[PDB]
Amino acid sequence: EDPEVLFKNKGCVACHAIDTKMVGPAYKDVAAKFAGQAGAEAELAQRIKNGSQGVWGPIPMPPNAVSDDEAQTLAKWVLSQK
Ligand code: HEM
Repeated sequence: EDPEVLFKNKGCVACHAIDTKMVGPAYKDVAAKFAGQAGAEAELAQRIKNGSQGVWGPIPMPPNAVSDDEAQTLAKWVLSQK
């Protein structure tokens, strides 16, 4: 599926933007941190699906209603925002 349509449909848009921080980090900042680190895509994909806490602040990203292939698509698109 298309990452931009997922970004809207799966509700990511409620907590994230690409250039500014809302509830969670901006995607440009995430892409900048995970730069070109080996294995980042798989690691972000897991956090998108199962939830995250502590990396960008004290408040959690709740687990998302995405499938594994959807999470990978989204992770890859977030990383391309750098
Ligand atoms: C929609 C499915 C969605 C995506 C995609 C997404 C991605 C995402 C990334 C890539 C991170 C960074 C994870 C890390 O660096 O390893 C991240 C972080 C947070 N998110 Fe998110 N996110 C999506 C959806 C949502 C929703 C709906 C919310 C708001 C309820 C939310 C919130 C957060 C928060 C907060 C973080 C920071 C977690 C941290 O460790 O500090 N996200 N998200």
